[PDB]
Amino acid sequence: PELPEVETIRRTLLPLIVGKTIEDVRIFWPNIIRHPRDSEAFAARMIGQTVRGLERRGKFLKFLLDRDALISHLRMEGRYAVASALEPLEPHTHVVFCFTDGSELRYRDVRKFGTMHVYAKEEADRRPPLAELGPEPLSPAFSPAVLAERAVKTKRSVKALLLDCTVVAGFGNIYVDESLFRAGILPGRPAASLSSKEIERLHEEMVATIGEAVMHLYVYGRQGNPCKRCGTPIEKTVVAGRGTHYCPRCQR
DNA sequence: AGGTAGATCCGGAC
DNA sequence: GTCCGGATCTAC
Ligand SMILES: [Zn+2]
Repeated sequence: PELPEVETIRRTLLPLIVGKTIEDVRIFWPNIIRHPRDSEAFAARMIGQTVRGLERRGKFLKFLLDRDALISHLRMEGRYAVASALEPLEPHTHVVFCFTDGSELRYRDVRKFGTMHVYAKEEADRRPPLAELGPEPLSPAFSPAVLAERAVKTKRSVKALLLDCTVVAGFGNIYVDESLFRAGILPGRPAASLSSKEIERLHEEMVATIGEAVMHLYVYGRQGNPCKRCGTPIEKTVVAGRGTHYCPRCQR
């Protein structure tokens, strides 16, 4: 799920788990657990804690319990569901939190690619994976000045910069390509080559693109098809190690 | 020093 | 057999 989808999950999951107390934690693929390194320690420490809140930082969900925060990343295909302990689990379920009320919060992922870290609440923000995470793209902390400061300092392309989680939190491949299209900027441009005007426009489009989604595609996945704005066929290349889509007329 | 590329994890689709 | 997302860890 992309950032807007993580926000929807955050909003919808909260009322379904708040105030429930963990009675067991069952782990079917231990590699999902990244901290504590022992998945037995992970399961043991959560028992007896009640869910108090649910926050989002980039694409991370932060489950707030009594003493601990559980930091979860779903990557592309991870999903959470709340359901009865009496009913069979869905395929690819890797972690289940059992509540004292007979309900369960289940984590499933065909790709088996997500991560979970648990730390004392007060430590979560200064440890992996949240440590060093850049500002929320919809917050005033993400400003053109901040984007411009990072851009001038680097030899990397503008796409590489935007994909950097220390620059801006959880701006995925799809939103990078769409925002660069809307800003009229080629994804392979050196970030240091952007004018003040271009940086301002890019920040504007980034906020608008994410903002609209949190609250429909021009280029992503549309290679070989006409640009919706000018009719030029959309092209795909590799930039920053990623599938990268652009209109060669609209973007420069 | 520290910026930045490369390796790493996974499995459905090609 | 190779490819590919995100984000972190390793090493140039
Ligand atoms: Zn175009």
